[PDB]
Amino acid sequence: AAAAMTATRMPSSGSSPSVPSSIIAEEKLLALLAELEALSRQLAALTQQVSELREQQQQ
Amino acid sequence: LDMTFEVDPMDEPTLLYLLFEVFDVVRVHQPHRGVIEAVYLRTPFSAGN
Repeated sequence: AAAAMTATRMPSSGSSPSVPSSIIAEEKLLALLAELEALSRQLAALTQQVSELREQQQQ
Repeated sequence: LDMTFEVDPMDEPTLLYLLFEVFDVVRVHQPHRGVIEAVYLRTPFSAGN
């Protein structure tokens, strides 16, 4: 009634960026698709000359 | 006129100061050397009759 009455008396907000580091970029990209063919070409050339041992030993 | 006020209780004796705003005007007439006749009207709340 008196004394104190003179003054006065959720779910999901879904953030995303959190506490990780900063990020950067560059545009000098992508030789790498050539080596996948270099590697599998030269791999064949190994077997090709293993065959050239065998095809001369068989003579 | 009836009026009521609600106030924070003060724990000591205090006073409501209430001003009823009215005109409180005087007109001063000086008809002869050394004579001052001043006429007062406060309205409403006039003092007289």
